[PDB]
Amino acid sequence: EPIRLPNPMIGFGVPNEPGLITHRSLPELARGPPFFYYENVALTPKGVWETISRHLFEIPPEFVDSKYFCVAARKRGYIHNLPINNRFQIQPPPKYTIHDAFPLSKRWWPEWDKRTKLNCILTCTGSAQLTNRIRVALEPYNEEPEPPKHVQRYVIDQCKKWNLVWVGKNKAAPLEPDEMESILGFPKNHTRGGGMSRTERFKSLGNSFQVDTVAYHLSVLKPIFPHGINVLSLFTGIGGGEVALHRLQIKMKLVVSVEISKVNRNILKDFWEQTNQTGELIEFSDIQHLTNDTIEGLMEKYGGFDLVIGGSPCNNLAGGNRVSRVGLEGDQSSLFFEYCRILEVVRARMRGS
DNA sequence: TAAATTTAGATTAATAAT
DNA sequence: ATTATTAATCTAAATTTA
Ligand SMILES: Nc1ncnc2c1ncn2[C@@H]1O[C@H](CSCC[C@H](N)C(=O)O)[C@@H](O)[C@H]1O
Repeated sequence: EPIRLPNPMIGFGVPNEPGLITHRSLPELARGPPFFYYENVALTPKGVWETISRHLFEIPPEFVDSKYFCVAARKRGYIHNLPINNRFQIQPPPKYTIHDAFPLSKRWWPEWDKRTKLNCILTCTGSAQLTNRIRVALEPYNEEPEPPKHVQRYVIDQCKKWNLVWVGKNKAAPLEPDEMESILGFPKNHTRGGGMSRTERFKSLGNSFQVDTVAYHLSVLKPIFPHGINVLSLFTGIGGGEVALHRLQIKMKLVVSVEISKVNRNILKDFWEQTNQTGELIEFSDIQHLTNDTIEGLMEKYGGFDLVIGGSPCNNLAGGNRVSRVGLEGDQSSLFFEYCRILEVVRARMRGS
């Protein structure tokens, strides 16, 4: 039977909403150690999440929209073997509505733009010609109290399609890097250093975790590991899970990071340094060159991996991909199985057989 | 030569309408 | 209920700036 997305997309329960569930039946092959956490986009081509679940011990995915955790939607799926009781959110939560997240937008927001939430944060922002086209479309009716509904359709559909916010007289501009940084739960300028360019900043932010959601999911580890954890971070990026564990005050004794982008690794090393992390950070580039024996040796040296967290590329799954949305076997999304390979190695030592 | 700026629809799920 | 519509969507790549 096909996997059907839950409506509402509250997963096993979100804060301030009904429907919390504290118990879950997990397959025996799914039991830890290690605890593992896999994330990807929910809106994939057909049959993708079924294959991911089949390769991850048949764990039914938890489908969560981060719009219950911040101002911007993020319909993601997470497969894990974590306990689902005693979850708690990191404090303080991000601003929930557009009115609170963008305090100056009052001055420019139109009454007919009835948006309360922003759409998903992607790696492609609206173009300046888009802002100028909306400005030119609405200027003729400046002296009129409200433009007729036929242009309202166009402008509202463009604002939703490109996730624009009102900043000037008739200016609907996309989000700025620090804006999506705060919305995605990262501290200010978390991705500003390391010689990363603005374009690379956008691409890395669009591809990242919403820290509050992942932290709500990972909070159950705090009572389990009083003296810190060993982390295997696959497809680390700008370090979503690391920031989440940092906000959860869960000591990260060791982090083996695997991330091919050098500016991403520099951002992770920066975050490690500016937060004065006591533990050790090890960085790897290509997961395809990470050998099974390297994983086994690292485990023997440090004592296994308490948690294996990652999100393989959603490249060939995202609906925004025009040319190469070929599914799980795409050149980049297929790296998912790489994840599964390293996970098995870890399991081979912690539970064995 | 790195950045930034354009230049490009399709696939499903959700919702409304038979 | 079967199905029309409405809607959301962690992008790729070819130019052009600077
Ligand atoms: N072959 C490979 N080996 C290691 N990492 C890879 C890879 N191919 C792609 N990646 C990386 O995998 C990442 C997935 S995006 C996940 C990062 C996000 N900040 C998060 O916290 O989850 C991308 O940053 C991409 O650069």
